[PDB]
Amino acid sequence: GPKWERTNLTYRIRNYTPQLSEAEVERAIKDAFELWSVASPLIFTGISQGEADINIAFYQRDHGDGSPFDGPNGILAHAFQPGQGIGGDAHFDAEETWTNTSANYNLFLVAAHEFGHSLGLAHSSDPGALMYPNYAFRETSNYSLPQDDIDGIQAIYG
Ligand SMILES: CNC(=O)[C@H](Cc1ccccc1)NC(=O)[C@@H](CC(=O)NO)CC(C)C
Ligand SMILES: [Ca+2]
Ligand SMILES: [Zn+2]
Ligand SMILES: [Zn+2]
Repeated sequence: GPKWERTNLTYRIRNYTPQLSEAEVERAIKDAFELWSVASPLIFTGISQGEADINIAFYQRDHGDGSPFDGPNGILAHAFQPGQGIGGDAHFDAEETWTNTSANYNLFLVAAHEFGHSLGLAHSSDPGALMYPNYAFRETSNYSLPQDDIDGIQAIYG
C-alpha cells in the first residue's frame, strides 16, 4: 500500500556540502534515487524553485526538528516518512566528512539509505541490506539494490 500516493515525486537539494563539488553532490543524490526507481513505479525529478516532495539539506547540530546532529561520526543523517510538511525530507550531518570514494562517509550510500525512509521503508535486520541501520561501505561501481530492499519497496508500491 503506498505511503506516497503519487508516482512522480520531486526533490530539491536545498544547500550543499562544500567538501564535494556541486555536480558531484547532484550525481550522488540522483544515483541514489534511481536505485529505488528501478525496483518500483516511482520516478524522481529535481526542481530548482518552489515546493518539492523531498527536500535535501546539510545541517549542523540543532536544525529545527526534534533530532539535533552530533558532530563527526555517531548519527550521519536522518529522514522522515511520507507525509505533509517535513514528511519525505532527508537531512545530512554537515559535520561529517562526505566523499564519493570508499573513505567515510560515501554520500551516495548514505543518501540511498535515507531515501528508503523517505519512501516509507523501515530499518532492516539484514546487514547486507541498504536499510540496515549501520553504515558499511559496499562498493559503488556496479551497486544495485540488495534483495531485501527490493522486497521492501515492492511490498509497499508494487
Ligand atoms: C557511523 N554511524 C552509523 O552507522 C550510525 C550508527 C548508529 C545507529 C543507531 C544509533 C546511533 C548510531 N547509523 C546511522 O547514522 C544511520 C542513521 C539512520 O538510520 N538514518 O536514517 C544511517 C546510516 C545507515 C547511513
Ligand atoms: Ca554525526
Ligand atoms: Zn533533521
Ligand atoms: Zn535509517
